[PDB]
Amino acid sequence: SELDQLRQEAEQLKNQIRDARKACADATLSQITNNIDPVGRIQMRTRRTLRGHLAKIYAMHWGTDSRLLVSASQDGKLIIWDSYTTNKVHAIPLRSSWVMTCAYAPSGNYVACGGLDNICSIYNLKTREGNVRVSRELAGHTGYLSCCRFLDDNQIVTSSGDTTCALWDIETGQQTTTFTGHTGDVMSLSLAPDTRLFVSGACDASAKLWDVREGMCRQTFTGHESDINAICFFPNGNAFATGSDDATCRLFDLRADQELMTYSHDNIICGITSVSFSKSGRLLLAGYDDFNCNVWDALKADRAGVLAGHDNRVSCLGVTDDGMAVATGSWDSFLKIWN
Amino acid sequence: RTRFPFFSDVKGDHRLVLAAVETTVLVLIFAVSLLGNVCALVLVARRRRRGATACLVLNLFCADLLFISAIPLVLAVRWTEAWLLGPVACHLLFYVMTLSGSVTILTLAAVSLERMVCIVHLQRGARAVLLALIWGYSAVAALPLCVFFRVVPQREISICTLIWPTIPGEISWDVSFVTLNFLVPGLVIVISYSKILQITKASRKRLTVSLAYSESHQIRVSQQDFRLFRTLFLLMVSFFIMWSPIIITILLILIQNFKQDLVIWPSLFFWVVAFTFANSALNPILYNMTL
Amino acid sequence: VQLVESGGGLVQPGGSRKLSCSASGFAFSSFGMHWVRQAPEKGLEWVAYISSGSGTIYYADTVKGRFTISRDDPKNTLFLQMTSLRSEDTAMYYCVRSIYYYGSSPFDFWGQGTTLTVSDIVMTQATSSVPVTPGESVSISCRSSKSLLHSNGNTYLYWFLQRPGQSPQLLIYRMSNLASGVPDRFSGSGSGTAFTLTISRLEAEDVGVYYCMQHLEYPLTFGAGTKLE
Amino acid sequence: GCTLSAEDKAAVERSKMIDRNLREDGEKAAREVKLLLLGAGESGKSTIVKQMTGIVETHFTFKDLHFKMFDVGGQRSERKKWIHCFEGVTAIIFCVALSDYDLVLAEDEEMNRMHESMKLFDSICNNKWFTDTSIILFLNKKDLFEEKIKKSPLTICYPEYAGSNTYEEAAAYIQCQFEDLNKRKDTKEIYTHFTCATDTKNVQFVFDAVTDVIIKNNLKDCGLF
Amino acid sequence: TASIAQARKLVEQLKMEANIDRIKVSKAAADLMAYCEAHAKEDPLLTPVPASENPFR
Ligand SMILES: CCCCCCCCC[C@H](O)CCCCCCCC(=O)O
Repeated sequence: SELDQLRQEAEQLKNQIRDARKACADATLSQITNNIDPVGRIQMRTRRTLRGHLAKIYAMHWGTDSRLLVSASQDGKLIIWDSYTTNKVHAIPLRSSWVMTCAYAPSGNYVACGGLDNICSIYNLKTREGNVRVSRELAGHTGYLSCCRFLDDNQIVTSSGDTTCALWDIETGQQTTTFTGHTGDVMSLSLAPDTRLFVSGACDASAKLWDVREGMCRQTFTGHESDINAICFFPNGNAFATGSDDATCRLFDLRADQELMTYSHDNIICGITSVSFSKSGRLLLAGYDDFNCNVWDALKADRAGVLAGHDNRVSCLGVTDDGMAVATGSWDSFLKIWN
Repeated sequence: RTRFPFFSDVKGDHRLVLAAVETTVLVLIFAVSLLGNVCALVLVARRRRRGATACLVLNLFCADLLFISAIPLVLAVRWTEAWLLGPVACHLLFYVMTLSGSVTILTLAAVSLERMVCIVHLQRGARAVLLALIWGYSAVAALPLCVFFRVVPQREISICTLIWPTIPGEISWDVSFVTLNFLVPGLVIVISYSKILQITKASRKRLTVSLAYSESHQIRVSQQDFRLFRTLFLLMVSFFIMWSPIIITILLILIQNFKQDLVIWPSLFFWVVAFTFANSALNPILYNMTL
Repeated sequence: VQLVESGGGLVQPGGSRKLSCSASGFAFSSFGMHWVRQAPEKGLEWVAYISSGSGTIYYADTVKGRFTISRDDPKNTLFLQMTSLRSEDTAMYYCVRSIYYYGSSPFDFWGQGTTLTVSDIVMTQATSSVPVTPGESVSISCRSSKSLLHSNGNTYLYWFLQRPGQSPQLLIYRMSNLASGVPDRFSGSGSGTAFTLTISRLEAEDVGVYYCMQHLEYPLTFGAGTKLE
Repeated sequence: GCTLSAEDKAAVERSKMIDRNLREDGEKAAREVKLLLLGAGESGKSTIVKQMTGIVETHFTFKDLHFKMFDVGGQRSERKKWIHCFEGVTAIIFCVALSDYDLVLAEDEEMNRMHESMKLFDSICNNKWFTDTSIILFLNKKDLFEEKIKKSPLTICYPEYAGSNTYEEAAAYIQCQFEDLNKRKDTKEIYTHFTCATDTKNVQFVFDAVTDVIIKNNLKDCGLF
Repeated sequence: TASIAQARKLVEQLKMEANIDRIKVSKAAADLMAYCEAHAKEDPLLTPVPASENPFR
């Protein structure tokens, strides 16, 4: 009887949450921003093509100088790219060819990679010996490590496939904080510009906003109907961008605690692999399993552009911190710097 | 003294209806070969995402284009009894035809050798130095076919015949041209496809001993070993049935030197060549099967 | 990181001599290597250069065709074969490490020295010696033949510092950056053909001779050397 | 090539040397055979890897052919999210147990765990990534099945079975039941094998089946098939 | 055994999620619109700026 009473209390509390969310809604985003000028047509050309990978490309990350790149591929290679001149600054052989994420440190001193061995390895780019060597391997996850992101300094947050996220301490090597509350595999992370709050999206069709200092979840957003593969912040750090396997993007919000926009098309049945914004937060670029990328117009619903230079699944996206380029990686082992 | 004409008909048997049938045959061959070969070229170019022998085949698809682009000259000549064309065309028409023929044969042999070596020395689990070399042998070997053509009136009709200052090499060149552009290529193709078949049947007999096949699965493989042997046989005998005829007529033209007879009929040579131009339309089929 | 070099000594003119440098402490196979000699007249001037892939070799347009430079990666040893030694080829030789990618330090580590005795854009310093005062800042000037600012934005001017009885040490590369282990008191500026180096608090270890260098194009040319005492 | 500074020339040379190293290492890795090894609980994967924390790669060599066996048994997560990693392996080595027609799952005492194994086989050979990868089905523990079938009829697992309960034909029936789950009989082939706990021909069988797979892939890409 | 503890933890998490203040959606929409209007001139992808400042041309 107590278990059923507690379940009924949880159900009525969820109903109260739904009523509160419905009460704080006046008019959707499609109504207030109806009279703004359209973006029109956005055309991009492939300025550079970065060749050298010999397998499917699963991750990439831009440097904070908006010129250096890192990319991870299944052939056991982590390659640092010079976007301007196509030169290869570094080529790092991973101890594990099963890599599904990579991050580049904001200070540029470090890179990270993770995958199917449940361990996040960190490499020191600027050493006195001239080579790149492993500085620390972080172990402690039981499910596959699906995303990693460096914080401001000497700290990394990793989301894995065992429904738990972890904030580590690279100086020591143990989980400073553990975030729990997901009932499915966590596939994507995103960090606020102020780097105090972060967001994890999971296969439970849910996205949770955690607190790094406290270590406890603040808000939970639902509404999707399948697994979640991509997540991103708005440039002001007060909105979402969730990409799911049911061919829909959604724009949540942290203060209103309610979904705002749905970016969908009847001609699209494939899932979404990566999602990112532009510098101003007006263009939302989303990768697809339809072998191309779509440039949606936020604050509206109509499409704005198509980036169809690839002949396989687009697995990763990225917009420079400056905002002058959009790199794109796919399973045909080519990066393309659009502009 | 009695020079043998090449492309010239007295037309004393029929009132130009033979000309009509030659023209319709040649025009249909040219149209079908052009369309088929260009379509095969574009589709094979389209799937250049991987490798697998996608380079040497384009060479063949281009050589057939050279054949079918050299066809309209003889198409026009068959209407004009004599070689009314400029006495520089004969220096160039037969040279380009022989060049295209020798490169088509050589690229067939090279494709076969590439396939055999790929299968034998397992690929997963040299070309532009070869394309240049086969295009290089043909130009130097077919060279005596562009300088020894002298247009001479035979009667008064110009015949664009072939003669040899070196009567000694009339036998030595043809013997070397036939042996190293039809004998070497043929043996290479035969041994390569025989080795492929041997490997396929040696692999299969090693599993059936190990009981890797049940019933109703041993009757799908025999439906696929027969289908392979029926594809490696259509390739090995189309080479010897389309390029054999042109080679044969060269030998009889040479042996006409000592025969001093009429072994070659007036229109025999044109028909053999018309048959060979069909081979430029057959190649975008056999070497593009199962697409 | 340590480069130990040998092969010097008294040699009669017209002979031959091999200078050998052994590297121990870094991946020598990925570093281009230079050779810089300094006569007792306190003048640094570049000699040769070999790249990382054992290609793209350069020589100064004074001794070209007489010296050869080679590297051995399995043994991690750099050889310089010297033939027809003239009377003007007596100097102390240093082996210099170098690495080139986006944002590296191409003259970070120098050798130890080898005394050998026998029996084009120009870089000009302002003065030869400057009086010092620890209370005030110290400014050193340098000028070049033409502008060192390339079209890609880099201004290939370097700054060195040779203490007495020691090897030169990199301080500033590309006239606006700072090396590893160098205190942040040093700063560099300039524009076009004229550059300057500023030191805030001169100390006991800040005395010595300061040298300019350009890496815009070969041959690399040093300055006269300002002597802070 | 002419408006590059000296440092930019050296940077481009470094990039080219890195490209050469990548090409060499990538030619080294296309000569190794990768085999994704699957199974179910207590199938017999341990004895298979013996007689011949995430993924556990294994390396071995047989007659100048290098193999890599990517066991993923210990990783409990959604297969839908990392099974496309292995899209591109030469063959799949699927191990099941013949003596599993009388045992039951610990979580639920029904479906005799063999219909559970068949569920995984159906889910793996009908995937949208493995439409062109062969399978090497190992039917493990054939010696214990001989005594188990002499006491208990096989109809316990199969209501529709109709035949005498001897080993030589019950094994054929179970082989046929596993092979009938294939929906693309032309693109991919299943190389079934009856192995014991003390059998020494399993690695040789893997070698023969994988040379066959490679030959068929070559004939397929050359156009002859 | 531990299931009731998990249910209690879930109820506590929902209770703490039920004590969060919320602003009306019009305010959030206005803030996003103002932010997008404030950075419309410094977005290279949004406005196709001339190749004078482009570093990839
Ligand atoms: C298969 C062989 C190479 C391809 C042949 C292409 C078909 C048409 C071109 C023929 O080469 C006829 C041209 C004149 C006769 C030359 C030989 C005359 C002699 O010396 O007896």
